[PDB]
Amino acid sequence: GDVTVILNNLLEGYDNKLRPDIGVKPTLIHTDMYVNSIGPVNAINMEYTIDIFFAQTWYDRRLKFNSTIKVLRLNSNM
Amino acid sequence: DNTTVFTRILDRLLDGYDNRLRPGLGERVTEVKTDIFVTSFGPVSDHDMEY
Amino acid sequence: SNMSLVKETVDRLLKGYDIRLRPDFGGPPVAVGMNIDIASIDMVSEVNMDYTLTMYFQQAWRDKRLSYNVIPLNLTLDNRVADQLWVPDTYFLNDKKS
Amino acid sequence: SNMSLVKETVDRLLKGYDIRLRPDFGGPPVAVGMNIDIASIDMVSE
Ligand SMILES: *[C@@H]1O[C@H](CO)[C@@H](O[C@@H]2O[C@H](CO)[C@@H](O[C@@H]3O[C@H](CO)[C@@H](O)[C@H](O)[C@@H]3O)[C@H](O)[C@H]2NC(C)=O)[C@H](O)[C@H]1NC(C)=O
Ligand SMILES: *[C@@H]1O[C@H](CO)[C@@H](O)[C@H](O)[C@H]1NC(C)=O
Repeated sequence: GDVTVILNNLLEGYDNKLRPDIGVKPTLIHTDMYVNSIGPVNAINMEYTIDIFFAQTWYDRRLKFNSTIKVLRLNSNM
Repeated sequence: DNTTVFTRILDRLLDGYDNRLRPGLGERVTEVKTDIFVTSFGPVSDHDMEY
Repeated sequence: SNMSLVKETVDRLLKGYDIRLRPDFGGPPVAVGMNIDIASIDMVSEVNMDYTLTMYFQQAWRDKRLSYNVIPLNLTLDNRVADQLWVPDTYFLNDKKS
Repeated sequence: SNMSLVKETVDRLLKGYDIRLRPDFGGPPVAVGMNIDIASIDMVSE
């Protein structure tokens, strides 16, 4: 449909080697954590296990797009 | 800048090469000369009967 | 030269070859013979209720797509060509780690 | 924009770059300097 052409336009001439605003300003990244479990505490090896959902948010203006769609929801594929 | 000469040698060597056929496939036996340098002979496990 | 003819034959075999299709895809089932050379039965654990075995596992079948009548000799190929051929999806049900 | 400069530069630097050959392939040797930052020495097993 139209999501395909949006995704194709977003990734045309897109270099994933360069961070957004690479020579302009630092990239600001907001971080969230959800702790599913703080696992066992091993006192002989000085370590603890923890399972989390790690969330990172930032702005990449190369990925800006004008459409009737407000948010593209994708899996790992991209 | 003599790196382009070596690059051309390298890309000409593999020109037409088929790494699925052993050298001498229809003509002769391929002889492999082998030697070993043991940097360390590890521990022996008599329980697992292995080394 | 002979290697040139072998290379030509292998390229002819593998061009237009669909790995997504078994031999006789729309027809009778393909017969696959199996044989095994057992080299080790290593650990028989009552704690884990399992045993480890090492084997040479050989599967033989026929694929008319991979037939050639120029070269008269059998062809042992570099093992990586297995990635470009169809092989049966054999698995072991009681297998825990392999 | 600096993004266009950086993109053009990075494309030019990787234009026809042979990873098979080291810097100064036939010339003198390349000098590699090493740093190490030890974060932990975990388990000394006898
Ligand atoms: C699970 O098993 C399958 C099949 O036994 C493995 O798939 C094979 O993976 C290898 C390595 O990822 C593939 O080789 C690659 O080929 C490409 C060219 O297509 C080359 O650029 C790479 O350098 C590499 O040589 C191989 O083609 C592929 N074979 C099939 C039939 O899919 C898979 O990797 C196994 N997974 C794990 C986690 O071991
Ligand atoms: C190919 O192998 C089969 C079985 O191993 C054998 O009977 C046949 O003679 C071989 N062909 C040649 C050309 O050696």
